Amino acid sequence: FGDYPAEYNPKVHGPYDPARFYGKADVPLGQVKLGELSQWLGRRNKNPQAVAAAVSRGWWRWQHKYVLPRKGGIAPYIQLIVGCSIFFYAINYGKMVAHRQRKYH
Amino acid sequence: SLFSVFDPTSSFLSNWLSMLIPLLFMVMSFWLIPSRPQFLAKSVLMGLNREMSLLMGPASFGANILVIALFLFILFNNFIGLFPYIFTATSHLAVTLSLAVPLWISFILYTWIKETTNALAHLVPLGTPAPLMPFMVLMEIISNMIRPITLSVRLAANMIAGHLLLTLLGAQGTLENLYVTSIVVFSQIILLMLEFSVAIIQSYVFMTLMTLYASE
Amino acid sequence: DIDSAAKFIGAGAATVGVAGSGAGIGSVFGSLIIGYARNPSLKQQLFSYAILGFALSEAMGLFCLMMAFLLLFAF
Amino acid sequence: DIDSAAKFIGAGAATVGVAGSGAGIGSVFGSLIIGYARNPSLKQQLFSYAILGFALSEAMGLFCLMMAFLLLFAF
Amino acid sequence: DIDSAAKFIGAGAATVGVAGSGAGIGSVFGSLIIGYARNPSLKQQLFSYAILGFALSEAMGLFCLMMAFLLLFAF
Amino acid sequence: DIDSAAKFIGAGAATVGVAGSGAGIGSVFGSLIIGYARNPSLKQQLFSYAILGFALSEAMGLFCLMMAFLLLFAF
Amino acid sequence: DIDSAAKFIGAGAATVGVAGSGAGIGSVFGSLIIGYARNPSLKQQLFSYAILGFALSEAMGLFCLMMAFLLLFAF
Amino acid sequence: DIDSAAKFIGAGAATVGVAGSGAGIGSVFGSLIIGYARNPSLKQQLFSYAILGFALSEAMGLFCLMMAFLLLFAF
Amino acid sequence: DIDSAAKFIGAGAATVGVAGSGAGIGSVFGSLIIGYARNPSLKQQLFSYAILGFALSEAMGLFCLMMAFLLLFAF
Amino acid sequence: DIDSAAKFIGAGAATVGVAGSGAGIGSVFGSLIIGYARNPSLKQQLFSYAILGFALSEAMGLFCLMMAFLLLFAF
Amino acid sequence: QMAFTFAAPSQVFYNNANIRQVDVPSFSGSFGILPAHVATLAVLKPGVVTVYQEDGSTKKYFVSSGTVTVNDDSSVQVLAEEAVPVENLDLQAARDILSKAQSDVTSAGADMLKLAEGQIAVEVGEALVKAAEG
Amino acid sequence: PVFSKNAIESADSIAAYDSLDSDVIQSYVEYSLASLIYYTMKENATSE
Amino acid sequence: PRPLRPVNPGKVRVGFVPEEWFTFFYNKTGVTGPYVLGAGALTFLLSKEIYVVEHEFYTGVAIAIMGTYGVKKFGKQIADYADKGIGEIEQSFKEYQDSSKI
Amino acid sequence: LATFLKYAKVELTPPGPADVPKIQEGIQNLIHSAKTGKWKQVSVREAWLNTLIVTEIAMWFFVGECIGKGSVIGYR
Amino acid sequence: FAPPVNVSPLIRAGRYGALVVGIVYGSYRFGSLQKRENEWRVEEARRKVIRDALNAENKAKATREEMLYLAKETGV
Repeated sequence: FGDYPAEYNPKVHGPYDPARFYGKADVPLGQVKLGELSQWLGRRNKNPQAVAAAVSRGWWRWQHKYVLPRKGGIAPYIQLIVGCSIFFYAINYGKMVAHRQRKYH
Repeated sequence: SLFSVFDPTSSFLSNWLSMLIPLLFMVMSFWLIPSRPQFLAKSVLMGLNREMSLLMGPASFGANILVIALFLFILFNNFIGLFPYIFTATSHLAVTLSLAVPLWISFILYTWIKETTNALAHLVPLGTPAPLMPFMVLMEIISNMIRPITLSVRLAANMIAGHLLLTLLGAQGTLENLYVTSIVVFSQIILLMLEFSVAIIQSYVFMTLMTLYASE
Repeated sequence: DIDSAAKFIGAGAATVGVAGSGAGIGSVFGSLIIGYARNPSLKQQLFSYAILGFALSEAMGLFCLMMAFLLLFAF
Repeated sequence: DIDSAAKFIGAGAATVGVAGSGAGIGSVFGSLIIGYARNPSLKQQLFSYAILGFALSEAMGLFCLMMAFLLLFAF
Repeated sequence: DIDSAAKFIGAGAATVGVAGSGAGIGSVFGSLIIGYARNPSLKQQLFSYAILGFALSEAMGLFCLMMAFLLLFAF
Repeated sequence: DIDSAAKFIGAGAATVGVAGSGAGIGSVFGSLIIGYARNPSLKQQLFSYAILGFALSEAMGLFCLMMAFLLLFAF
Repeated sequence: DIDSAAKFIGAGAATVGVAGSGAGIGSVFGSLIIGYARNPSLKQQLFSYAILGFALSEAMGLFCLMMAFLLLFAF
Repeated sequence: DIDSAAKFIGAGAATVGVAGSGAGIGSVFGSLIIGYARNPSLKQQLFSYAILGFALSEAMGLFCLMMAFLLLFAF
Repeated sequence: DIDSAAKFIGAGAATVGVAGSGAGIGSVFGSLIIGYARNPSLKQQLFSYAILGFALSEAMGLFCLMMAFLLLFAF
Repeated sequence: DIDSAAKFIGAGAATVGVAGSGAGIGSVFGSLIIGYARNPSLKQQLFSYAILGFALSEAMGLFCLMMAFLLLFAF
Repeated sequence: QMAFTFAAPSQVFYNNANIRQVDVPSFSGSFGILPAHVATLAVLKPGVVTVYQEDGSTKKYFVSSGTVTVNDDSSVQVLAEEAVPVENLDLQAARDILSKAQSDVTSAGADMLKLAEGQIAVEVGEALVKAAEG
Repeated sequence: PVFSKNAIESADSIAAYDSLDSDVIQSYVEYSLASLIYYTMKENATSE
Repeated sequence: PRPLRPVNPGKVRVGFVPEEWFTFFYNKTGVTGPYVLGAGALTFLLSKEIYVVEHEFYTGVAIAIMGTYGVKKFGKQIADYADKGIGEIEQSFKEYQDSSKI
Repeated sequence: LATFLKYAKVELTPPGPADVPKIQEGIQNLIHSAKTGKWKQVSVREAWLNTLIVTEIAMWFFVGECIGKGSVIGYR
Repeated sequence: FAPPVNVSPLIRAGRYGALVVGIVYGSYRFGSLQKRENEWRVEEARRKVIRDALNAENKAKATREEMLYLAKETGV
């Protein structure tokens, strides 16, 4: 279902930037000092709607970095092809391992 | 194991995720002036929409987008499926049958319900003799009946043969002998250019045939 | 095992039927060459029917290729 | 058990008839390219003749394909 | 046992001959498309020849499919 | 016991040579259509060759069907 | 009697070669119709070439028929 | 024995399907000669469409050779 | 005994292959008729091209016949 | 020596693919005749395209002959 | 909706008239012309031109020889030397012309010029008889 | 302007004109020259 | 703040790998740090046969060669065609604004 | 590619013989970071990287195992 | 690119230490598994001989029975 998230305020946040998280300013996982990493993990909710929101925000960050600029290249499409081929190899891990060339390795 | 490309029973996360691939490769529009891939995708879609509007007619308002979405679905599964470890959904006869049968039913049943006597006059191709008229009726019935089989087979069997011919060349590509490897890679470059062209041609064939069946 | 041996011979004999599709595709694209060289103002539109001429003939030959799997992985 | 085996051989040899339907379809639509190159305003009736002619030729191929499900099951 | 099996083989090998009838029908109707594109005022007389071609082309198929069933049962 | 099997398979294989006769008949009547569209004044001469062509497009074909009886009952 | 058995089967396969003669004669006399329709002022000279095409095309099929006799009453 | 032996017959009978590739390639490049002689100024675009027809004919013939190699080795 | 039978069968199946040579010879000589009709001032160069085309097609047909005789006698 | 016997039948069945090379060569040089008749001021490029078409069609015929020898002696 | 110009030294028949279809008897075979037909040129033969006017009326004109020019803008310019209506023809004079033409062919002997004249007059006589009967 | 057979066969637009052999173009320029000379003769006679 | 549209996308080394991955290691492992990490990773996958060289590895190689040749041959033409279209659209919008003012 | 060879000479060379007392003072500092702290005060970006670096050392170990065993694909 | 950076001496020492350990571990494991592969080949040679003899006898008898059954079907 399509609607802006409830934290979005068009009279405060300006135009809608879907890659931006409009909620309360939580510490990003990059700069967490790892002594509070369990507290950071417990602070973020594990709801499937929040997970799909974080996936969509990340996918829009990638769109904003590699596709949405005007003179974008074919680097995003090669990234998708390689990312899909690696993921589909990890899915078929057994189907490729069961046809190895060497025994011991 | 040769046919191991066509084994969707892969892991707990199965190979049916090959149908969510077109959601990744569809252009998302944010800015008012489009980017290069959005403009290129829209230009190709507008070109095919203009080509199909000639065959559609004015009484087919829904056929502008219903065949374009089918073209992009078939094209993305045929094109991004040829990359190595990616599962090809349209290789299986189930997906192509799932695309061809419902729209063919939506043509045949709606034509019979809407215009019955016009369809019965349309069975005779305007000039054939009356002794050959029941034969032409049987020919028209059979030719309409094997319409969705000849779409699903022409897509699935072509994709299966197109990837089995690559797998046969890959299995003979030994790594110890560099000469055989270079021959295999060069022949697979020729074969993969042929397979990419066949993939786009077969998606355009399906769009053209669905447009012709929608209009007629 | 006469059944599997005659299934191989049956699939091999049925695979001849794609030769007609190959000849039909060649005649379609040959007459596309002629039609484009005679009236190059309709280069797209002739090509569209030429693509249509690639479709239905191939739908006959690959039908024989369907039996080339049917006698093996279905029967 | 030679009976079922020879049914498989007969079905495989019966599937060769779809090639000629594929070649006839190729000749029809290739000639549609040539005919449309000289009189595009007639194309609708020209298209109708193709939809007549292909509907006969493919039907002959389907008759052989019908023998692939008539010499295989009913006989 | 072997006679009925070889009757199935001979009937399958006889059913190839409808391919030539399918190709002849395609050539007749293709050239009807070509001929009508030159003189559309002859759209009956050309069509009479096209029907005459079909009335002989499928007759060859009506020999071969007959030579299936006559070989399958009568002979 | 296998001579009957040989006659059945040989007649079934010999009944493919009329496919080429069917394709020749289709080509003759197709080109009769085109040659009448181009030059309709000499119609009674075009038919005067086309039927002759049709006879020579079938005299060979019936010879193959002649073998489909000579292998079957005469030898 | 497997030797005479495959003599019959090999002869039946060798009689498929008459099909190519049938299609070749049909294409020769088809093009004779068109070539007479375009330039009917040299018709008998065109007719002589048609005989020469017949004098080759049937001959090729007759050679396949000859091989049937070589598989029946010579080897 | 029997299953291993009949794979040779299946592969050899599937080899016939590249005849349609040979005929389609010949028809495409022959009509490219006709298209070039008609309109030599478009020889860069005529050759591009003839390569497509050659590729699709090659695709059908290689599919038949794929099935031949499949029956010969992959089983 | 079985080996001589299979040599008979392979020789028949190889002698099938002169059919396409007969069709190519028919296309060459018919197209010579058409080309001489559209341009009777070049009847010597076209006949040379017809001789070259017929020689190459009959070379392919004699290659099939050579393979037939090799499988019948040499191996 | 049943497996060797089936190799000989498979080779005889695999040698029919040269028929498609024979028909493609006939189409190429027949259309070379028509093309040189229409436009005799470009015969070097016409002969270049005829050589390319003859080489590709003969390559498909030799591919069929290569498969007819690969399953005969090598495998 | 095809601009069909049909003129002659004697008369002018149509001048940019909109015509549905014209059946031209040419030296490359009798072919029909529709809107946007093809950009070909043609050389007329003794024969009958059939003109399909926009109201559906069909008219016929015997043409001896001329030039046919179908252009890219669907414009046709048939320009015969002596184009007449087919209704203004004499069948008896046509048969006399054909008989005299065959007499000149027989009496030509080794005269190749008079042989060509007799052949041409034979063609005109045949076309005139077929147009008058038609 | 009056053009010969070779000046017409070598033109850029003549490749767009169908069904053109040497005999058709030769016959066409012969009659087109005759028609143009007739049209100029009529206009010259009226002007004189 | 208002989102901005940069002219050029993010920097990419070796066709598809992001440049931020390579500059992440510059505090510790220099410039050949990431490259030898990828080299050791590929060698370890091919060593313990976690990545099995199957019939699809040569398909991936042939795709990589074809993709590099096609992109290097047609990337300038396709980018020029796309930027021509975007310029035409932006020109039409600017012409609309000027015409409305006039 | 010459600059890559230059960087390989600068960076892929064995350490200096005189820094052995220094690195032990570093190694015992890691022991001082293995008992007291200096790791629960590590940003996950930095921690990510420190792990990443180490994986590189282990991959150099497997490269050396490939060198010792000869061929790359398995133990032949 | 950027100016080159000298790696940390601990990183270089651990990396080349892991390289040396990898070389000696690869040599030791290859020498260990070579004897195991030789012993496996020694027992597999006898297993291959026994399997080949039994399978060839079974294949020959099954081929004889199959040819007799097919001759019965064909009547020759």
